[PDB]
Amino acid sequence: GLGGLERFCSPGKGRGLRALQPFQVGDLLFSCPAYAYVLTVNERGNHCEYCFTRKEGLSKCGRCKQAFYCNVECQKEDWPMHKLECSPMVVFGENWNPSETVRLTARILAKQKIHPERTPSEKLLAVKEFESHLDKLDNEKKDLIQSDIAALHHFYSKHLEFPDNDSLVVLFAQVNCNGFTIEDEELSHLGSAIFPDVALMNHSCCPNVIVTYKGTLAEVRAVQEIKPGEEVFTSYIDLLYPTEDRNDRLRDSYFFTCECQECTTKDKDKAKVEIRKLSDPPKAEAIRDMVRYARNVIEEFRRAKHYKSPSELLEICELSQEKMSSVFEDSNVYMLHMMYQAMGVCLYMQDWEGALQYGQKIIKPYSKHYPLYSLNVASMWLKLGRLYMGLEHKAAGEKALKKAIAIMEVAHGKDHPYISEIKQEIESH
Ligand SMILES: O=C1COc2c(CCNCCN(C(=O)CCNCCc3ccc(Cl)c(Cl)c3)C3CCCCC3)ccc(O)c2N1
Ligand SMILES: C[S@@+](CC[C@H](N)C(=O)[O-])C[C@H]1O[C@@H](n2cnc3c(N)ncnc32)[C@H](O)[C@@H]1O
Ligand SMILES: [Zn+2]
Ligand SMILES: [Zn+2]
Ligand SMILES: [Zn+2]
Repeated sequence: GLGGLERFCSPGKGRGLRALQPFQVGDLLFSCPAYAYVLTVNERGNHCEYCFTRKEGLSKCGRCKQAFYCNVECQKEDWPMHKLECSPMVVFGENWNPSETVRLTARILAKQKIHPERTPSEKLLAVKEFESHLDKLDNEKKDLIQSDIAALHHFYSKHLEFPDNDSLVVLFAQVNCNGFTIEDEELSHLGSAIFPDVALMNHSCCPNVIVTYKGTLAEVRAVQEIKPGEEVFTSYIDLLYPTEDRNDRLRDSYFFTCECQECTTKDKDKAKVEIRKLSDPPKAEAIRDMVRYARNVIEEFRRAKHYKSPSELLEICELSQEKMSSVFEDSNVYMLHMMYQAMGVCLYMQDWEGALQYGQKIIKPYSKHYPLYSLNVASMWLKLGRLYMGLEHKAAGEKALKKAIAIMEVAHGKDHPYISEIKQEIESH
């Protein structure tokens, strides 16, 4: 197993991870090497396919020209996994489009063939033991899994010996239940991976640990003091949202309702859905209508980013914020969601001033809605610092970068390469 920790039966939460020794804020509980991992398509050329090192001058694979490495060693070591895609990418050309879930699942199947025995990534929980929620699958989810199975056969039949369709549905469901996104210091999506021992941890909206990445290695650090006998919890979702929103997401993606202190007390719900202090106060039904409108625009915008222009996307943000502002305060989470989306569009358009304008409005309400040590808060401070630095506002940039560092020292560790980069940004000016 893992020193100072153990697998146990968590009442009403299946299997979980329990502490056997105290952990202080910032302590590393454990590390978990990726069992299977894939670099996201849009990050190719920026990070090494094998070790995820972000570097300039990465060497391109000579055959496909769509895989980049540190050197010949990273190239060689990645070959058992890269071979699943190398020739297929050149053969299918423009038609090569398997989803990231399918890409990861192909790598799980390849790893099971090469290494059927328990790996150092499975000291407490094995990939084969993963919870699937197969019995809870509705028609919509089974149809999505069937599309994924067809893409798997379509793009990965060369090297893989497929189990029956029934075993594949269990696998795709286990991957959705237990799969991780690997994010960078700005929470930008890098890829997807399987960390079996990390997937043993249950969810809480007031977590006592944070998962970070050092290349393809997952690291688990305490963000609250943990005592012997206490269960180790991480957050599976974005904690900005009120209780109902959080539980709608947990029920849909993880088939459970959270009963943590935040979900039971609903303490932060009032400030999260802050209402304007108007002479004629807004009616209860007028609030409920705006909350319904707010959830609908969030989904409308989510769809729109796939086909609308940057100006159309900014229009949706501006127009929706205007309608919401008649009922909602600026610190309200639905206002903040649109502002964050608008900042993202500005960043893409390289409208640094516009991005800074939004980020400045988001930061204080983020600090109040998120937990004490939050990667969402650290990431926003970091973006702000980088925008300030890029726009020659060095004193403001240094202050924001140091706010990011203070959180990251706890979550990523004092010695994390990301902190060394940020300190170099402060020093280089
Ligand atoms: O064990 C875990 C896993 O989740 C955690 C997370 C969430 C990170 N993973 C997010 C990426 N991801 C998903 O969210 C999959 C959810 N699928 C959406 C709805 C759905 C659910 C079930 C099925 Cl059946 C299907 Cl059809 C569709 C997947 C996208 C595809 C690649 C794999 C990840 C954070 C901290 C954690 O500690 C955990 N712990
Ligand atoms: C990644 S697994 C965590 C390990 C899991 N308990 C097991 O036995 O394999 C995610 C699943 O654990 C359960 N789970 C996680 N957190 C929970 C919580 N706070 N309350 C109830 N169930 C939870 C749900 O069934 C969820 O889909
Ligand atoms: Zn490398
Ligand atoms: Zn190649
Ligand atoms: Zn909760």
